[PDB]
Amino acid sequence: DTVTIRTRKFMTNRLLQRKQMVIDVLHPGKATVPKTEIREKLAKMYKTTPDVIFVFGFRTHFGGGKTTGFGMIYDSLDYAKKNEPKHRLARHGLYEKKKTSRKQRKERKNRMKKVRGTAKANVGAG
Amino acid sequence: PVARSWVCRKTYVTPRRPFEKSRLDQELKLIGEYGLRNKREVWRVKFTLAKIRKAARELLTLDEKDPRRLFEGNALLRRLVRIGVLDEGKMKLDYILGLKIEDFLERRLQTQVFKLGLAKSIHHARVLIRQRHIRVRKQVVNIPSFIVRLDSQKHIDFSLRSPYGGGRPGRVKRKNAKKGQGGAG
Amino acid sequence: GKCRGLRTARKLRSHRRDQKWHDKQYKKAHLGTALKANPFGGASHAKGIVLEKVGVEAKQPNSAIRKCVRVQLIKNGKKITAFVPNDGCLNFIEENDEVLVAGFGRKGHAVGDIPGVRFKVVKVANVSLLALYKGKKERPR
Amino acid sequence: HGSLARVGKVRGQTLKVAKQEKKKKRTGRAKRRMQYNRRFVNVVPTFGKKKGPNANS
RNA sequence: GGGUGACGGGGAAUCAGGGUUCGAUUCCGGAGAGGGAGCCUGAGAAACGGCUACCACAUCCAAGGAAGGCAGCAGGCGCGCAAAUUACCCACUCCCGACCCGGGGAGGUAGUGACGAAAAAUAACAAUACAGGACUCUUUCGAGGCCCUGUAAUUGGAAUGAGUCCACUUUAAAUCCUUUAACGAGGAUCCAUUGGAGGGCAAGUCUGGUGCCAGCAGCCGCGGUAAUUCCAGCUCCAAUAGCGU
Ligand SMILES: [Mg+2]
Ligand SMILES: [Mg+2]
Ligand SMILES: [Mg+2]
Ligand SMILES: [Mg+2]
Ligand SMILES: [Mg+2]
Ligand SMILES: [Mg+2]
Ligand SMILES: [Mg+2]
Ligand SMILES: [Mg+2]
Ligand SMILES: [Mg+2]
Ligand SMILES: [Mg+2]
Repeated sequence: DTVTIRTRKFMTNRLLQRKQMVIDVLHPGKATVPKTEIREKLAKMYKTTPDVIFVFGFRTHFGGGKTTGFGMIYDSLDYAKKNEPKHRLARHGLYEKKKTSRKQRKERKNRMKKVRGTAKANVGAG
Repeated sequence: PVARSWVCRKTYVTPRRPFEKSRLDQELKLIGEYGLRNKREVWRVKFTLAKIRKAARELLTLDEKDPRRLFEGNALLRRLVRIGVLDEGKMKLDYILGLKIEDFLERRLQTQVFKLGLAKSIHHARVLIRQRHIRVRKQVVNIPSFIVRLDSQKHIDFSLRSPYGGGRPGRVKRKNAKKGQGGAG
Repeated sequence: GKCRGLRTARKLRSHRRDQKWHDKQYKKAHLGTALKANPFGGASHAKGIVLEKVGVEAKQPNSAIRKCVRVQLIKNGKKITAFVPNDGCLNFIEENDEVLVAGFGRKGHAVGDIPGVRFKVVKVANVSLLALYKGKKERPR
Repeated sequence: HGSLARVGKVRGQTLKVAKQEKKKKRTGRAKRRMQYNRRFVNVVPTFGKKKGPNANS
């Protein structure tokens, strides 16, 4: 009700398949309104659902009655899982990632330098 | 390699003859007038001033009509007018060198928070600014030193969410109302 | 007089280059000697070991004893009579104990009433005397 | 010659005392205020052959 | 020829004008990968996270043999006056590859961090008791208060962040700031230091102890029984999240 959301420097990216712009959220008295709540506002504004909307990078000002951050609104989920960062899909978990945790991968790959050919042992390793 | 700037300077210069006495007197008188915090705060202004005075010297050694002076000078003056130090009409460069500390303190926030009633003594003013009580234009200025443009001055006042300027009352009054409601009443 | 002419530079320059080595300070920086001669091999301080506590009798008009410490350095293996500053401070220092020593304000020159004492003691067993003398810290045991 | 004996002779035997309990002294700016006030605005009296800030007859 | 506490430069610190000093170090160039030599591959190497030698160091050996190179990032020992984590991640910048897809201690991200630099709290206001002085009034004494300054009573509530902390935001995932609810100050407290107080040089001929001792003192000096110079107490002064050496 008392939030308000304005837009800025709006672009219609035919070639990244997206409406991308700066969101500028006046929001005095409250506590940097959450990203879910920004996307549901954007949907009513742009008449285009929340799933294709991806929002990020909100910085809140000193004092506090203004935040500012980038968001874009894809043409479809088809596209929004194509010309889109993986981490940001995983922000609303639709393209999560594996939990190997780097170091374990590096130490496996540093073995197998040891062994030649053994498809099953090379698969094994660790 | 990295990113990282490294670009940074000091803001002041410490005086060579370090107990001139007369110097001390004038410097404290300045700390008293304009509620300053420290000997540095005077010195950092005194260092800004100088820089301007230096530049203005350098421009005067050039010939007139020479594009460098005409350009910079104008800007340097236009800058000094914008902060409400130099006066329109008094814009012509030689008049800069005739200038002083006191004038560059006069256009602090604190000094303009005291002057523009609001406060109630230069000390009080300084506290408020810090406490997140006063706002310039729209942003809450936290910082005493905020030099206030001549443009900006008429838009200085309290913040819209802060006791003095029509806001939810602070936690001290808020406690005593709870004491009067539950405890006394 | 001067050389003064226009194509003199060299003659002028070289002359001053020569005369710099009659400037006592310049010579100190640019001959080796001094750097070699200091036990602190051009260092602000040096650690060392206190191989005895030594009674230094003060220079004439100011009659006293000074209480110093015969240090032997780590880096060089040279020796020193480091002054122990402050009152009762000598007693903090025990034999075979790891002093950090500094210069004494005078960059080679000896100081005040002490005779031929270039150095003052700063820390003992990684503690700092000031601290001990104040009573902030205590000697480890 | 001369012993390394007496060493801490004086500092030892002096008459030790506590350091009282006065007040939290004002700091930072407030200190500076108070200083400024007592040089320039409070006293400003009729002179009587020069001053003294820690003088005591 | 010798020396160099010599990688060169852009630059850095100082500065009136001239200078002096510094530049291992984030860009450019160069050099080298324990030392010296040789060479294969390849467009490009006389590559060292390639070989082959010797030397120097080191490691297992069933004693016949075999393997090694942190002046990458972490880390350790050693050296010293002297210097950070065996952390997270390819999200950014870029690079490499057959490659929109993999990889990167390059690179970023935290952690350590009083190298240094920027902002900046540690209180502010009131009426009181008072203590003083430009005005008005009064011969002086006293009074009317626009003006005001110090000490108190914390007398009075008001304001607040430090802090604790739900929640967003941040972000690769986090932290940090930022925004933000809820708690969160009477100074016994949420306690500001470091140096000095004979001169240079701001500031005690104060008060105790010492007696040419201990000690201070960059220099001039102080100390030999009234020490403005020591050790202490009190006050004072300078700079102040800093100040000494
Ligand atoms: Mg060399
Ligand atoms: Mg090479
Ligand atoms: Mg090595
Ligand atoms: Mg090679
Ligand atoms: Mg290597
Ligand atoms: Mg260090
Ligand atoms: Mg790296
Ligand atoms: Mg700082
Ligand atoms: Mg404090
Ligand atoms: Mg002095």
